[PDB]
Formats: sequence, structure tokens, C-alpha cells
Amino acid sequence: LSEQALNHEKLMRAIVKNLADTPMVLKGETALYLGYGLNRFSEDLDFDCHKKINLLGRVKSAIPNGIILNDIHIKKDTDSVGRYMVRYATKDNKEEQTLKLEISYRDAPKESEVNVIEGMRIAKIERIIDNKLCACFDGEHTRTKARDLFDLHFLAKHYEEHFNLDLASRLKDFSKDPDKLVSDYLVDVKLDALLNQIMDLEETALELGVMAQLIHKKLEKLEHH
Repeated sequence: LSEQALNHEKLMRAIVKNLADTPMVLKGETALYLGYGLNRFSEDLDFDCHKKINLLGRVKSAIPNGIILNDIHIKKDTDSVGRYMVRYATKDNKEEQTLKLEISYRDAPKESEVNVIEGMRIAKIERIIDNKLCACFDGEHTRTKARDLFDLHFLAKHYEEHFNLDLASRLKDFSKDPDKLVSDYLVDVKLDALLNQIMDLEETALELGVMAQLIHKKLEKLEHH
């Protein structure tokens, strides 16, 4: 964890802690990082929220000591989506940084589906798995991002109990051809600063395929406790 990263994290945590008394629910990669022990750094803030709030006002108030807020650019503010570029600097370094902040106002989790971890409102693992699989495999607009392989492996390894039959079946299907995964993701892994040092693509792909196969097989037994 470099100084740039540590400060970035300082900024993210301050924003999410501030939003704890609103309906904002943290999701995605940084939910995993801040909430569930993800073993890579994450940089974006992604939220679901059932209604509009004074987002700008909250971000401004939330800037903690040691951070300089240069600007907030409103990329998109509609009924269904909020998309912002928060530009900032630091007491340790003057070079401008960016934080992407994105909110979805559709299909917000109901209050009974919201976890609180160290004072932060965060989505359940199940929803995060579902969203990742939509994002990398079977959603409306899939993408090829190595982060998704890294994160699904993490989830399959450390949170297998949160997989149900549907989630496991899709995971198994996503990861059935490990050589294709390695082929599909290789360039992205090399170009990703967050992954290129820490990730063995060949091993990750292989282990995911094996873990998914086993998780799904277990759930197919329809066992009870």
C-alpha cells in the first residue's frame, strides 16, 4: 500500500462512512475491499440507492483532513443513474488524482438485504456475486476485465457458502474452459497495474474452474442442515 493508495483509501472510507445514514448501499469491487477482505486494491465507488439524495453536499462534507478537493464533475445525473468524477490532491503529493463515483437508482436492495460492516452500508456477498457474473459472463453488456476473474476466484475460495445453485451453475459455466480464460484475459492482466504484480492468470483460471465445479456439485446434492 503506497502513499497514493493509502490516501485514496482514506478518501473512499470517509465518503462511505458519511453516507451511512442515507439509503446508499456500497457494492462491487470496493464493497469487497472495504467490507470483505479483498486481497487487491480497488479504486472506484459504486452504490445502489432507492432515491435521490444530496450526494454533492455529502461528498464535500466528507473530504477528510489531508485531502484536497479540486473538483467534482457531473458526468451523468438522471432518474436512473449518477456518475461523478471526483478530482483531488493530497498533503503529501500535489498531482491530481481521480475517484469515480457511480450510483444506480434502480433495483436498490431492500433494507433487510443491507449489511453494516465497520459503520458502512454494504451489499450482501450474494448480490456482489450476481453482479460480477452479469458483468463478466451473462449480463446485457459483458466486459473483459481481469479484475472479474480475480474477484470471482477470491469469492469462490473464501465465500463459497454464499453461492446458491443458480450462482454456482453460472460460475461453473463461466469458468469451464480455463485455457480460454487465460487467453481472454491475458492482455488485460498485463496492462492492469492492480493485477499485474499479484496475479497468476494460469493458476487463477485453473483453481476457479476446479472450485466452481466442486461448489456446484455439492449444491446439486440438495443437502439440508
